[PDB]
Amino acid sequence: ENFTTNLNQLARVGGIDPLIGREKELERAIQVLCRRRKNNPLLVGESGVGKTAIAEGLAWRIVQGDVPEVMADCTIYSLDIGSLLAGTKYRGDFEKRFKALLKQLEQDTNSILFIDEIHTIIGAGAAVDAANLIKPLLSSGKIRVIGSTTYQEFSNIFEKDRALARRFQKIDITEPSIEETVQIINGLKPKYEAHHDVRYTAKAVRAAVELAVKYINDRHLPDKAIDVIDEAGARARLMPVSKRKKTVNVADIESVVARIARIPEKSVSQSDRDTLKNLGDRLKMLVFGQDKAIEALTEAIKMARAGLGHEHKPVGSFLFAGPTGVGKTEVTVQLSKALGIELLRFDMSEYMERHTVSRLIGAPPGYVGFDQGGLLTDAVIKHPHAVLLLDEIEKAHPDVFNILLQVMDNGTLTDNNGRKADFRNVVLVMTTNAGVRETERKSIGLIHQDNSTDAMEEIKKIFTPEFRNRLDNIIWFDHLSTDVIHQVVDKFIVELQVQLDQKGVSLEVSQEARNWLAEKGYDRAMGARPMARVIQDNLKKPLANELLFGSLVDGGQVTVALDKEKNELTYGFQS
Amino acid sequence: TENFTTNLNQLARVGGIDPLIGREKELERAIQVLCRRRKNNPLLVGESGVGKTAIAEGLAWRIVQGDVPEVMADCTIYSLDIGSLLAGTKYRGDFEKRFKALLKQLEQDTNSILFIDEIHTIIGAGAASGGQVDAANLIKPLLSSGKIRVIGSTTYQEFSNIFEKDRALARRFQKIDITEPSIEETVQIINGLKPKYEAHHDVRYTAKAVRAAVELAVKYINDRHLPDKAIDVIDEAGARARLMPVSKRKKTVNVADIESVVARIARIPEKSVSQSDRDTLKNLGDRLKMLVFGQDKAIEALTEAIKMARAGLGHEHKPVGSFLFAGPTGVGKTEVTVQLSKALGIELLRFDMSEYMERHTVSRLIGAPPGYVGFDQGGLLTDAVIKHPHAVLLLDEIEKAHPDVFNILLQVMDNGTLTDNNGRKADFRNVVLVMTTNAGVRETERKSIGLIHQDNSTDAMEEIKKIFTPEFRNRLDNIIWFDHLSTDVIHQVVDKFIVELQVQLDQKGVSLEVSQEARNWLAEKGYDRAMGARPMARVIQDNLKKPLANELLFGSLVDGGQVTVALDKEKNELTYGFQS
Amino acid sequence: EKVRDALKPPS
Ligand SMILES: Nc1ncnc2c1ncn2[C@@H]1O[C@H](COP(=O)(O)OP(=O)(O)OP(O)(O)=S)[C@@H](O)[C@H]1O
Ligand SMILES: Nc1ncnc2c1ncn2[C@@H]1O[C@H](COP(=O)(O)OP(=O)(O)O)[C@@H](O)[C@H]1O
Ligand SMILES: Nc1ncnc2c1ncn2[C@@H]1O[C@H](COP(=O)(O)OP(=O)(O)O)[C@@H](O)[C@H]1O
Ligand SMILES: Nc1ncnc2c1ncn2[C@@H]1O[C@H](COP(=O)(O)OP(=O)(O)O)[C@@H](O)[C@H]1O
Repeated sequence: ENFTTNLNQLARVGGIDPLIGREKELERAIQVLCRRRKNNPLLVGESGVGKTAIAEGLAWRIVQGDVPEVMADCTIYSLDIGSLLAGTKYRGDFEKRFKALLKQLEQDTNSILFIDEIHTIIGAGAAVDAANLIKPLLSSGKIRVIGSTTYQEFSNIFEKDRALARRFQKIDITEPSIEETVQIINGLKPKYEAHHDVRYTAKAVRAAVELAVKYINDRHLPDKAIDVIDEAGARARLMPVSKRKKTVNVADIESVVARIARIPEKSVSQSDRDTLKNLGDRLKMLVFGQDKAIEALTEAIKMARAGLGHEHKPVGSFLFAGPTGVGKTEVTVQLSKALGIELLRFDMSEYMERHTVSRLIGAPPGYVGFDQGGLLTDAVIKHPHAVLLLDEIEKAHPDVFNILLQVMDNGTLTDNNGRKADFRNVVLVMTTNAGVRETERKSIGLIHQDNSTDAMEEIKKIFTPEFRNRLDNIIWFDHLSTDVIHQVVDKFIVELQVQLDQKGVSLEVSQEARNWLAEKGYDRAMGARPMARVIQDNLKKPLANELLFGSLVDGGQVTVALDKEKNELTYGFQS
Repeated sequence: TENFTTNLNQLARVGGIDPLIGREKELERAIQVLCRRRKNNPLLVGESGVGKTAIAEGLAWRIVQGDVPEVMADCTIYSLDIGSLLAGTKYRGDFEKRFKALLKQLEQDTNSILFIDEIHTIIGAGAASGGQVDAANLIKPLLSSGKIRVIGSTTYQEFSNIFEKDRALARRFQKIDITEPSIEETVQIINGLKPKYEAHHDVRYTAKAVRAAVELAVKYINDRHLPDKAIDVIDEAGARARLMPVSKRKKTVNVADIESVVARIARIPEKSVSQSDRDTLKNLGDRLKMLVFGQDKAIEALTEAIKMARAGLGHEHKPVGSFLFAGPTGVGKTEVTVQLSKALGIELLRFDMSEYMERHTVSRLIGAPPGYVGFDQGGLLTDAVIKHPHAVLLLDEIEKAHPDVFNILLQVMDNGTLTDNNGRKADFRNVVLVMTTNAGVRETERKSIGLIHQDNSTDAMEEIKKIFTPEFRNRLDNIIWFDHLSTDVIHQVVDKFIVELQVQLDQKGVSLEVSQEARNWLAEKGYDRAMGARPMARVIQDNLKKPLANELLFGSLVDGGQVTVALDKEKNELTYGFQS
Repeated sequence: EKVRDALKPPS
């Protein structure tokens, strides 16, 4: 009895919060507990769902007396695994303690042993135990045992074995709905408020549940809700030393979630109106190229968030096309950086093999637990509120395109694992380099002919006609201009200047050098991708060599220019 | 021995061990083996929950009551617990000390018998780490010499793989196949067990309910076997009767209660199991006829097949009905299916057969995910029918389907049960089967390539005969043709769409006065011979809802409705009235 | 699992 703690006695003295909800799940446990055989119940639920608390609720019902007379005199106990494994150091010493407790429980009838995290004690698992004594107590039917096990590790421990599954009844314990969860907070509000004497507004508690699931995406919302609430209350209790701000507002809860999320407060805060209003301004600040596309794309985002009365379909389905590395990927990453979401990257070129298609929605080789599962489907579940970047969509197998249609139309994807993804919030973007390839090729003729083709016709050849109708608007990048590329060179050198600033050496670049580096580095076929290679090997190699051994060890004071006749850069350094 | 072995004979005196009903053949074979000079160790090999442990425990119960031969009298059965024997050893010889001590006790008593349930475990190292001194090896000399008698219960799969590998230990044991007796013998078994269960819940089980439980369990609870499944539903029924009623309520377990319990186990809506659907069946034909116009011969065929299956005239092993819909697109093929599902209340499973065109993709419908991956997945078709026993399976563009798919349906229609590669048995005899193809419409609609127009009345059937194998067509109940919608029925279709919009507008308060002449013009544009009524969706919404809807949100008239519509000859447009 | 044990008398 020393190892275990009587929950029934605990309720009499208090300290158990009144359970709210889960009336059907709680009633189910009592029904199975009254069975002649297989009375032992199981609670298959994820961490934070509230599977441990529902068992506590049963003890409260017994003390309250709102149960049949059979269970009115019954008692419940909670097995402490830590107490049993405290200092034994040998497997089998633990078992002796378990046997002694079973005899103590067996003498008195109407005793229930609530084994929390039953999966740990039974089964070999992955990351110890014997599991020899759990089987006889189940087959003997003397004392009922309530076992809480997660969905994961239950299929590999209970379904694999007949003895444990046969004596245990499975109770699906799903996460509560948003409406149900906010009601629970109201039930628990008097206990938390009494601790620090602060009053919570209805808006803040409702916002906490809604925002927590959207941003945290780590554990289930019931546990997350109580954490942010208690954290905000504790923070509010001691945040101002001089001022006792007994009142609470949405401002306080926003900062608390930002700290654990480690994301800027502005993004975490429910400032969707503010962020959407300045979405273009923030994006345009860092990147000043392709303003025409930004204006069309920025407006498409604001209207997309509204949904036009249709929300089941994915909010974002914009497709981008044009020359490679001319801003197709910069806008996507900068869009995520401004929003603060975690950008995901997948190259369809890599997934151009039928075996690779299976990798996206599962694992061809045998895996244990299917933890890796699909390369993309699992990532979507990990971060549903994040943008999905696809590269070289043109070079993909035909079957892959069929799967894409289901995402935009059906709004959900089913794979071998069976996990569901809420594509409503999910956004999608793609980049197509096929269009630039068509203009690069030369016709089979004595005199070449204009290869410029309408962007719409090019897509029809490589993409099915059943996709452009479901899309919002097509954005195409034709080519950069001299004024845009020239300005970009100035921005890129700043990174080198910032890098040199910490080292303690200054740098000076002539305007003529900047103009010359732009024409060579920029390529129509390859966009701005070779510009980084051209500019880096040109500037980095001479400066790096001199900086180590030479006059530029300390001081800097460099000068760069190019002779007109030579048309080649010249580097000057001052000690 | 003090706590590892529980004397079943002593336990039976007090109770615990439930009476064994009708296992004379099994017990007779066991008593004969126990009487052998050597290797007198019976083995009970059978599927899960088929009374393997009841025979051993029941033998102790029968011995106490004197229902065994005189040679077997004065015999005590001991139920060894392997887990208790392997718990607390923590030393080089703790396991052997206690295990050998048990054998000494058995050797002392000539009549003592050891009952080791789940005997496959002894082959596994009991207390041997990197050694072969196991429980099985220790008892091998004693079993061969007849010193001790051992009774073991293990599943066929465990017996085949875990057991029988060591031919030494297998030789001593004599396999006794324990199979489920019958659907009817289980009722007798529950009658013998009914008093114990009745006393626990303080309720009385009706004779009809006990029979219903077994019968209802077989139809839906197919994962487990007959004895355990029937008892489990009975146990759950009493418990619900204990908790659901507060007090002074019917104690007797009604037949309806059994249907509720089996429904939750099978996750069935609980409406299909009951036979209270007679009211809906009465006017099912007329109700469905008004919902979808034309092709009356299709609704009557569907209702007649369902009506006969619910009247005891349904096929014993085949599904409720197998039908093929051959007609133009958008002629109500999918309408009779969905409307039937909604009225009946069962689900409408739909599978696109265009996806399953190549041979590599046929395995998906009747196979788990590629390789050996995925948990509760199975065949795409198998998990849907298993999940929903009563449903309406719909297959579109079946002709496009690979030939291998038709071979799968042959056993479905002929036998009514489908077995997945995994090994599970999917029994779907309640689901109606409907397929939709456009094979014949192409031949009939197109005219002959010649000066003379040849007769195409029989051309449609000819395509189906060649496109579908005779074996496939023979299993089908009937082939129903959806005929092109005549002008008379076309008027009804526009009436349904416009009336539907009127109902939506009625809650908002808006009213419409569309003219009958406008209906005719809408019908020509909305209905196409090639596309059927699929384009008709846009015509009603775009011509009527879109102009008025835009005005409602922001227009000359914000609200008040009282709109009217009339055909315009010059503009071929619909009039919009705006009276506040 | 099999481990030897060394004892000690009280005195
Ligand atoms: N009706 C309720 N439903 C769910 N949780 C509730 C409810 N009422 C209170 N809670 C609280 O919500 C939290 C639920 O935690 P649980 O999900 O039971 O944790 P757990 O799954 O045992 O955690 P582990 O040990 O990490 S797997 C506790 O703080 C409960 O007291
Ligand atoms: N508008 C722009 N302003 C500045 N640099 C740009 C702009 N658009 C694209 N770039 C540059 O294009 C390059 C793209 O590189 P990379 O991501 O490897 O291209 P890709 O995605 O086509 O393989 C980066 O140097 C990026 O900064
Ligand atoms: N003839 C019978 N008389 C009484 N109970 C029976 C009989 N046949 C089967 N049972 C029931 O079958 C169950 C025993 O199943 P069992 O063989 O122990 O399953 P498993 O093989 O999964 O361990 C008990 O509910 C028992 O009462
Ligand atoms: N006979 C009919 N009466 C009323 N609506 C019909 C009829 N035939 C087709 N429709 C309508 O056609 C729409 C789209 O085509 P669908 O019915 O799916 O075609 P099909 O019946 O050929 O599968 C459905 O929303 C349905 O209401």
